[PDB]
Amino acid sequence: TQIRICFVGDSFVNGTGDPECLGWTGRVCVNANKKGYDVTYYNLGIRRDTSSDIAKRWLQEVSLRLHKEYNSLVVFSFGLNDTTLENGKPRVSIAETIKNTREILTQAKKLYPVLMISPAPYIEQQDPGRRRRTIDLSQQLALVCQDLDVPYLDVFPLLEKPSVWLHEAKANDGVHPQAGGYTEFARIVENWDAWLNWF
Amino acid sequence: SKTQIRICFVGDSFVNGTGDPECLGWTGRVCVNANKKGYDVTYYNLGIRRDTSSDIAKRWLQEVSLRLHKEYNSLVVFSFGLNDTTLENGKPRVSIAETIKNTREILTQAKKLYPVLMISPAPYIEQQDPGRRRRTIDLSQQLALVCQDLDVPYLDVFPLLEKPSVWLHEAKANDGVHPQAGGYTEFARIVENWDAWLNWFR
Repeated sequence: TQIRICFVGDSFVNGTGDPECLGWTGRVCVNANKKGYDVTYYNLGIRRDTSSDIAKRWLQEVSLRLHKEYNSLVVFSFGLNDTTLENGKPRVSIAETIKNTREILTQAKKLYPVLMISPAPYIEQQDPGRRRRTIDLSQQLALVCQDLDVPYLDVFPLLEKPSVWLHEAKANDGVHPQAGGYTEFARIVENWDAWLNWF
Repeated sequence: SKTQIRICFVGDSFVNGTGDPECLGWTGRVCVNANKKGYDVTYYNLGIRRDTSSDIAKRWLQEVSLRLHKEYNSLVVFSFGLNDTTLENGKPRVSIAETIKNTREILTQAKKLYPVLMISPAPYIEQQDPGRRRRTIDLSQQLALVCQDLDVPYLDVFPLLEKPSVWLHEAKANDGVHPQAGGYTEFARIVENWDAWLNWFR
């Protein structure tokens, strides 16, 4: 089969940090290809994207890739950057994050089969509050996803130490892991029933 | 320490890397090569299957503007035109005059904002359209002229990807159009060795 997949999200969807230039998204597509699927891989991750940034752009971008392509899938992963602190406040408030996510997922599912994947871990010396804010936000994402019958993958627990994810990020730029980290992410997705449902 | 760069590749299936089971295309491969040569690349693939120069003209500015910035090392690379020349109901999807107009508009706007490179169409042999190769070469020559008029570097991969390159062999053995890892690796090698790619900032 010939599925077209759009991956929409932030740096972690882009695979920022991976010298192999695949991210997790490229790797799960390579693996679907080995299983005899014939995947068209559309990565639409953008560095620094919040839910607000995604809400503004996703439809006009995704629609051009999936126009009259009746075998298609859209995978969203965002939220990390919403909670980044600027001038002591989140880039996007939690109310806005929820609003944004509902709006994005509600419209998306009317057009395409949709999946959502949680924020992945990020440790930041100056912001010891980030982990807690991220987990609280993730639970809000899961509630939205539950209301909308959108499968939600929580990758956070399985990418925390002892995973290489946070170690590779710390050695790199503090934020983005490399090939080993993205490989671990891809394997979580490859084991997700909602993903396996397609492949 | 590594030189950071963000690169948007804008075009059609051949930019997407359609057919490459490794999910890199030539674009991912040249980025991997840059990473080995001292860069730290943010790789933005913005290829779309079936895209013509008109599709590109309409979307490129808003998509690239979200991914590149004057504040950091940025590069946009365009490669398109094959789909313009596809015959639908007996005529090109996009007329040669329109391809030229679109290309001038795209490149003129782009070069004002970011470092830019253009790469020619790549070979496609289509049994029901014997005319395709000549139309493609004629189109490529017009793209080259626009690029020369605008001081935009143009890479002509076309003659280098015809036989004995594996490009067309892999394409025929697959879906008639899209090559696989071998062919995209050949394409990457040409780009990697291009002076303008090496000197993208010039």
